[PDB]
Amino acid sequence: TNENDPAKHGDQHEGQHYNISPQDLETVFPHGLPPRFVMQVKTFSEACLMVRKPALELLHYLKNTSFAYPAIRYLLYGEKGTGKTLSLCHVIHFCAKQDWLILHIPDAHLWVKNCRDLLQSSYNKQRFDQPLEASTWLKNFKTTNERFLNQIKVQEKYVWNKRESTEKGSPLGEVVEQGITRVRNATDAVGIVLKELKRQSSLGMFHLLVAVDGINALWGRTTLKREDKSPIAPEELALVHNLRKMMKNDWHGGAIVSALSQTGSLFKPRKAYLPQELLGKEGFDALDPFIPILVSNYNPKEFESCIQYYLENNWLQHEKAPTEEGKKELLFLSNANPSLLERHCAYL
Amino acid sequence: SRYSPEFKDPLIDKEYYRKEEKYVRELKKTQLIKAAPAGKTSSVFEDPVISKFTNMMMIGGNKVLARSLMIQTLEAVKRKQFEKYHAASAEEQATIERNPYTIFHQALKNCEPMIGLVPILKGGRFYQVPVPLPDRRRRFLAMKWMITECRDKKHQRTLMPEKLSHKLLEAFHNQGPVIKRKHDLHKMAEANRALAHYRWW
Amino acid sequence: TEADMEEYIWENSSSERNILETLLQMKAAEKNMEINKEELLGTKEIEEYKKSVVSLKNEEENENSISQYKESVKRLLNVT
Ligand SMILES: Nc1nc2c(ncn2[C@@H]2O[C@H](COP(=O)(O)OP(=O)(O)OP(=O)(O)O)[C@@H](O)[C@H]2O)c(=O)[nH]1
Repeated sequence: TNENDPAKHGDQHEGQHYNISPQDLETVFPHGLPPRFVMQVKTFSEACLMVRKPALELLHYLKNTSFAYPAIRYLLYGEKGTGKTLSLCHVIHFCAKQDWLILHIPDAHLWVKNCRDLLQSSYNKQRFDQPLEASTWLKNFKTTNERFLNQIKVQEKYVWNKRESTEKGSPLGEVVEQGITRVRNATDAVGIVLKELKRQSSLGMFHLLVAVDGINALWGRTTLKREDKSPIAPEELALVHNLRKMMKNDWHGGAIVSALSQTGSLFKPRKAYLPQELLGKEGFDALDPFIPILVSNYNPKEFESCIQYYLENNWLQHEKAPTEEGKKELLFLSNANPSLLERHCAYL
Repeated sequence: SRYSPEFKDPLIDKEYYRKEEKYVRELKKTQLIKAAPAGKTSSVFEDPVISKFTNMMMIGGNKVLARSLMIQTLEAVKRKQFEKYHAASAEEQATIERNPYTIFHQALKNCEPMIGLVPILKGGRFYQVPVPLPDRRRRFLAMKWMITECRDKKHQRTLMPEKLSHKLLEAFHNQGPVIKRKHDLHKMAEANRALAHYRWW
Repeated sequence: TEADMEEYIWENSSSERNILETLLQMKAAEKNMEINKEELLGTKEIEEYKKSVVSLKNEEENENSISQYKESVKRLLNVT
């Protein structure tokens, strides 16, 4: 049930649970969860994550990985309700313990859709602006990480419309504060710091890691429209174009991880979870090869271990449920689906 | 109506199925039987209380939304009880009850009044008179009163899940508008006592 | 163009990405051996990746096909 070694893991004991620290919650990943599960763990008041077979296999990949090889690309995909993104957060935890520069985004659905104010950029042309989300992710990355910002030492300058500029040998904490102070050019600040991360090709001072959730939103059309009642293409958006031009496998110093999510998929049908189906033709042309990782449903013993975890937490107040017929009907109606399992144990 | 009069409704308790009793069982075996409904199921996680609650809160035949909102409210009550447990000392946790199902049952059977007022005709004036009510009548009245005091235009902004969760936690120990108006109903009965003689049933 | 040719062909389309994906690793892993592109494409694992991409991208994909594609990428990039 419970595990005493949270950082290191093994295959021998599967379905185990390992506790984590509050500083690891608030510093490593304060954003990269669904708000449902965020509040769910807040109500837990006891942060314990479960081990997964594909998670351990991906960790084995990371353990057996050379950075002289090109930047490897991993894609997690489940059946719309598995633990793909939670295993991605587990990878984030492992790499943070490994002391790498991790940049993790909450979701790209929020980027491509639901912008309160879409703007002619001055740093470029033929490009809208995502200022609010830019500053949001900027302060998000600041909260995620500090010595890295202090020691980044950008070897290039950047002027600004605000009668100011930034010169060599300065830490990009100052551009982080720029974007947090004013949000208009925060999109340009983000699209510039992302390029600056790769501007250092050696990456000996740190090792770069990219973590993406809802990758399906990155490849696909937009719901936004132009004020003249005209559609908007995804590549026209500032952040979309920046990210697309940016993640290319050109830095070749580690790995990047992305996860699929159909719950927020737009212009796509229900009960569709195949990678090719989600990322489309343009996605396959963007990254023809990659490491697909199928995140299957819970195993039997892992399922019973999760039940025992809930019982130790006294999550199920229905005290006639801990019995053979109750468990049978429970996992029969659940079909080992983690999300509906969480829902059922929540409202039971 | 549709089903022939020969058909009868079956029961659901598999614990009652699996073993004069055998004589009535043989009579039922000889008799015919219709199809069971879609709402009721022999699973342990169901009861006619929540069945009636869903059927009452549902509107326009949106049973899926009704039950989703019901389970959302159950989760809300559960999280409130869990925060109570986490904040309370050990001795107070030993007393705090967390099961939202029992919380709901207690609130309902505390809100339920055992007497009502019936309008009776006298001359050219209708007068309210105290009358004992049946169990099903009291249950229906309490449920509808709870739901109608939960949903109201006074809290048009805040959301009905948390509204009714708070109302249930209030009525769990005889508090809230339902309880206060039940007390007012008892007062109205105490006022209209002497008119009891007007009832012939 | 590719939009007109609905059945892609392993002539230049995927080769554009494969040249980069191979040389970016050969510069370090191979120590600038400068192996010829046809000599690289004449190997067995590259043909297996070719036929995997064919079976996956041309017709309906399945769990076994996706597993074969995963193993193909793994054997090609020799990361294990
Ligand atoms: N404790 C624990 N819960 C898990 C694990 N894997 C899955 N779950 C449960 O399953 C739910 C789904 O996990 P997510 O990764 O957030 O779901 P998703 O990948 O966003 O799925 P979609 O976005 O709907 O496509 C979680 O909220 C958990 O309740 C696990 O490894 N440990």
